[PDB]
Amino acid sequence: GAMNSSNYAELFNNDIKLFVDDTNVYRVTVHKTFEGNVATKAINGCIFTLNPKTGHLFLKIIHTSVWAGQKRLSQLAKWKTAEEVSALVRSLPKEEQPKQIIVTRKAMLDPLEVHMLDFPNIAIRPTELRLPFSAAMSIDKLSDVVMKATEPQMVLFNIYDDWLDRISSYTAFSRLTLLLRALKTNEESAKMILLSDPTITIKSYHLWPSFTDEQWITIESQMRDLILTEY
Amino acid sequence: MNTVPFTSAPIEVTIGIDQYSFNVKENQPFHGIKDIPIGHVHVIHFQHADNSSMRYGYWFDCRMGNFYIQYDPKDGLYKMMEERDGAKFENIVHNFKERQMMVSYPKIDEDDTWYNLTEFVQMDKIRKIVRKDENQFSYVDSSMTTVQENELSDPAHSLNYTVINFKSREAIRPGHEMEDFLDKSYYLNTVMLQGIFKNSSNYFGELQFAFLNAMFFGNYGSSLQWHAMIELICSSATVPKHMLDKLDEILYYQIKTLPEQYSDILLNERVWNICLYSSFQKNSLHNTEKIMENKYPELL
Ligand SMILES: CNC(=O)CNc1ccccc1C(=O)NC
Repeated sequence: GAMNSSNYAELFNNDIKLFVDDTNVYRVTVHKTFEGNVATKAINGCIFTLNPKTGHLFLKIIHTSVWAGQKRLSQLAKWKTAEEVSALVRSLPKEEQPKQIIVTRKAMLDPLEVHMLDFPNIAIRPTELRLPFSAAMSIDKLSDVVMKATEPQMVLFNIYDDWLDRISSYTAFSRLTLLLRALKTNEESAKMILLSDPTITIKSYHLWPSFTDEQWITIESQMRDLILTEY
Repeated sequence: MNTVPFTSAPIEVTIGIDQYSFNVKENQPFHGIKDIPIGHVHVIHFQHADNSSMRYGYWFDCRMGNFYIQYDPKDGLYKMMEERDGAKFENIVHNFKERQMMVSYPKIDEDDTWYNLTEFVQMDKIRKIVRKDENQFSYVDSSMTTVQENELSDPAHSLNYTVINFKSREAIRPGHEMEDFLDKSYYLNTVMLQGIFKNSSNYFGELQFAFLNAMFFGNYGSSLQWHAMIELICSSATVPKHMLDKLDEILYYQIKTLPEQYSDILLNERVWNICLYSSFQKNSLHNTEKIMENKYPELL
């Protein structure tokens, strides 16, 4: 059944699971035509598929060519998402395949269920949480690789950097969700907080700055305040 | 015109015969039902006065044998039996008719309701849904579960309706996942019609039998099956024009016959609103939409 506040530590047990967020799969800009009508122009998108225990992110980049000549794109986007997730699972060795896939939007349930009929022992679950994974395109390196892509491409990341060397998965996920909630509520503020101090750098192989333990507590403290102020 | 005699009526019971029904008092001199129209299947159900909750009954076709009812005090119900001695049967019936102890199947001449509800229903197909091969007639009650219900527990007492499941490998061709789920025409026309049912008459016959079971016995699994078979057609973009026109007629007479106050526990809001207003066939069921809007506008 649904994942919610109450069954939250289940994310960090030893059953392999993946979150799937489809928010950023189909992305458009809306503009005026010469005749004064409105049209859309698609831009590259991505499926955000995340192991919350390990931090492994399977970022399938959705190139705008996949929409060429297609109708009802918002509906197609959900089925394309489910096709790509199913292909990902099939590409993994059996012992690496997830036992559960949690979709962040309920409209992904039927598309994913139908695509995973071959995998009856993989539970497809919704969630009651309002998770902030849409803000993943506010992470500069992720946005950069999506916009530069010239063809369909899968890019692998660890969205926790090296945090698991020092903190537990539960704490890592809480930090991630806090950073993303902040970036979603006020991206400019949030980003100022993270890069204010020029002496703290982002390693080439990382997404976030190399904060010490103490600096992370400071960072996490203004971000929780940026969120309170906006609300 | 055929007859189903009753040995006796030892317990107070409401007896139905197709869409008709009458009350019989405890030990009333009732000895059965005459003038039953030949050419159609029929159903004779029972509702004990002391047990309102349960209805049990028998599907039969008088062309297939001489049938009678006899109460069994051990099992506590009216049982259908076959009389193999044709002369013993003619004699029993004639005696009961002579003493005028039988009700007459009360068909108005203008009235085509029963034909319209049973147009495609055949005894031989009923007997494959209700498996009890030593009898020519078939027992059904309010509590019998369907094979698909059991999958989700006695197999001998099950309703073996054709399993329909929209999120199943049978329904969804590899590589046409989205196409087959949003347009079920390949599941309807190839898997079910060409493959399983063979023709639309058999499909419609099972659909009609499910409704009748659903209305007459208040059988929940049968109601699920009726709606599933409607939804499969309405969710198909490509349906033969003759099937759509016949479906509209079929459903029209089912909705017409449904008791107005037994409708809220039987009609599935989602299926009907989808079928009449969202589906590919939203514009193809004119008679059914008009009677639904005038008789159950609340549901919609
Ligand atoms: C089809 N819905 C129904 O309520 C059919 N109706 C009965 C079915 C079984 C036993 C009793 C009844 C009845 O007299 N009122 C409910």
